Amino acid sequence: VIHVQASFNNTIVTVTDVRGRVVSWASAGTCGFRGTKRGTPFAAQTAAGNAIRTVVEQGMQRAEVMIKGPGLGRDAALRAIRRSGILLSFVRDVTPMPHNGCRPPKKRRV
RNA sequence: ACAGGCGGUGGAAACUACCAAGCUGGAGUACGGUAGGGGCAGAGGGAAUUUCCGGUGGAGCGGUGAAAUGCGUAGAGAUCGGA
Ligand SMILES: [Mg+2]
Repeated sequence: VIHVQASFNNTIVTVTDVRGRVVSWASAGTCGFRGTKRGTPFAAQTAAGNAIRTVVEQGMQRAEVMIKGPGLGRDAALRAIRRSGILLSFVRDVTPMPHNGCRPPKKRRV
């Protein structure tokens, strides 16, 4: 399984088995980016490549991607995962869905 | 003098009012149907978030017009499971 978390400030990529035990991970920050460059779609490509490249070597051709949240790199990360030597079954997005649960913050003025 | 005010007196009875009977168009009751987050009170339900418990794993996470404070190898964030 390949959990990916998209956002405007960073994109995280954690790999794990079906049982939920991580084997490796890497984000835009670990790759070398910092600040606003992390949220760019290009950083998601390079961040996804470094995390999955070690996994393709250790067998496990099967994979499932779990997208979580918005961002510019969520679509670019698919090109990184697709541009690889692995198949995949699910392309589902495990996003939260609050039914008017809590109070969000106030709107920004600037 | 007119106009106007007060009081008395004899007449007219539409209108306002009074008195005696009538009607139902306004209003209301009894019925028979009907929609709705009307209100009060008591039970039931799920996600989401937060904290704690552990497992996995190892360096960033998070934030900004840019940055830092801050959280983190005393194991964060992420990822399954549970209260
Ligand atoms: Mg008369």
